[PDB]
Amino acid sequence: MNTVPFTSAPIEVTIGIDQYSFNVKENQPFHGIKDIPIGHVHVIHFQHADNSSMRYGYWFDCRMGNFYIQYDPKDGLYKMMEERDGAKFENIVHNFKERQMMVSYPKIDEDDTWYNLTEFVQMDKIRKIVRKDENQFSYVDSSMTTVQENELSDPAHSLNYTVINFKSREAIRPGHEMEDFLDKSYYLNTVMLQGIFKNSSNYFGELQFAFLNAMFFGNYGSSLQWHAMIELICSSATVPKHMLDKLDEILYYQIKTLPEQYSDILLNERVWNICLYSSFQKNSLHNTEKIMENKYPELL
Amino acid sequence: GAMNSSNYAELFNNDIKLFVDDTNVYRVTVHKTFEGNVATKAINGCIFTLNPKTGHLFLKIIHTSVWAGQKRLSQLAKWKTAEEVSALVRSLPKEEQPKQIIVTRKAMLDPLEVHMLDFPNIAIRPTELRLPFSAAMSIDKLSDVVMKATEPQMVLFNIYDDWLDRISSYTAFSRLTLLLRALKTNEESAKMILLSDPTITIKSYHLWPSFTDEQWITIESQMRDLILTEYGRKYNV
Ligand SMILES: CC(C)Oc1ccc([C@@H](C)N)cc1
Repeated sequence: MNTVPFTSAPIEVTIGIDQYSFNVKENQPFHGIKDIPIGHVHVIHFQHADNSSMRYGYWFDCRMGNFYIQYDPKDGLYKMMEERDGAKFENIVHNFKERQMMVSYPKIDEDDTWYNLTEFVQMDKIRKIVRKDENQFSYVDSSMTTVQENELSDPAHSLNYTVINFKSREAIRPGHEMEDFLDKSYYLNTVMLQGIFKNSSNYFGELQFAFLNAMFFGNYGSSLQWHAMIELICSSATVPKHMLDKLDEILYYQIKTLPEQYSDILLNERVWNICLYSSFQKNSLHNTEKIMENKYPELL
Repeated sequence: GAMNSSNYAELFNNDIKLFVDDTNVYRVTVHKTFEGNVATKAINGCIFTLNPKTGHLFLKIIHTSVWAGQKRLSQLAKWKTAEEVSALVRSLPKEEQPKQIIVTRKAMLDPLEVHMLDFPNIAIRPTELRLPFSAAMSIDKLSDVVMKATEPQMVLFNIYDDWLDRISSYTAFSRLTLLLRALKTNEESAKMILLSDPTITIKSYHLWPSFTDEQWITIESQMRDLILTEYGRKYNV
């Protein structure tokens, strides 16, 4: 198990760590989060009590370095930093653990929710969507725009998701206009899977990362990307059988984890009704269709 | 965006534009089979592609052989239309290519947009006008060339005859839309109006009769009365 210590908590804030969120009071004694499961990426995120504008946070993997949080009173946010002095870090963490100044991430002999939400997400691919090569961790917030969003303004603060556009020359072979528009299989399998992502694991990784940024930060461009990647699969008549089965599991856990009160803004009626009821794969998402119907029968 | 009554003079400015109507592309007769089921038989159709400023009509005849062995023909027909319009644009010299294409039915937007990806600067627009171009097949010379076709064929017409020698495009388009609306509402009576007087003929190189300015006023008034009449007969007014 690993740890993300905090220098302090000078301002009142709601802190998220993966799917858990909790509160710390202004100048309430607090030195961070222990017992973080090794082997997964993680996200630690923040919403200030005094200005709920801007949710922001950091994707990280404790295997890649020793990371801590420190409030910056000039830039007014909690910043992640890497400590290169390994013995200094262990000793700080030991003092905080002895004094019981760190909240415990849940252990639980049963849960797989975080694994299921991050199964294909790797830090290395995150760092290529979020370009800041001097840090081993990646910052995302509510307001960051995507490359495709910018085509339609600061490039260094952008989410470089793979651009998907169904009415584009990349998507449509000359001479196969109707074929390729009505059946996106060549765009999915040749252009995206073989060409760009190389395999379905990397595709699912970006899909999962896009969902998590939409959910945790209310990042609108990430929500667009998540829906586009779902639509591209459901709108293909020819999809490898293992991809369809895995997609059903992925979306099931994403729909299970979504706050019921955020569904109005986080779910696109058109895409979901088309995917569950009209598309080629309308009969291939049994688990997802069942949870959607029992939890959000209104949208449909 | 969409074309409507508020931006109607835009049709007659100096930016080349074409209307595309796909109504008559896929045409069928529905009949009974020996077993008492219902079947369709296709007949030749046409794409109606019209420059409203000049009157130039690019009538692409759609021969029934296009549909042989194909499924979902009403969907195919939209993509075939878009394929043929794109082929027409590519065949035109650059300075003759349109800057906008206005489709009369919104279901043509995506097929045409996809076929015209190579032309990012040509705007594809819907319209909220209810234009009566489906009645093009009530014009005898257009109907005749479509039905006689034995192969795909493009035939070029000026749908305004020589009217632009005496009237503006705005007025010519209004006359055309009135004639076509009348032919659409009561074809028999409209044709009776147009041919009542045997001393008014259709020139070999024209589509409509050679009416003098005063006879056109008479004709146009008779067409308006017809449309209002049928609107009465229809709604009991
Ligand atoms: C010093 C101690 C670890 O501080 C905290 C304990 C619990 C909480 C949340 C979970 N109610 C926040 C801070």
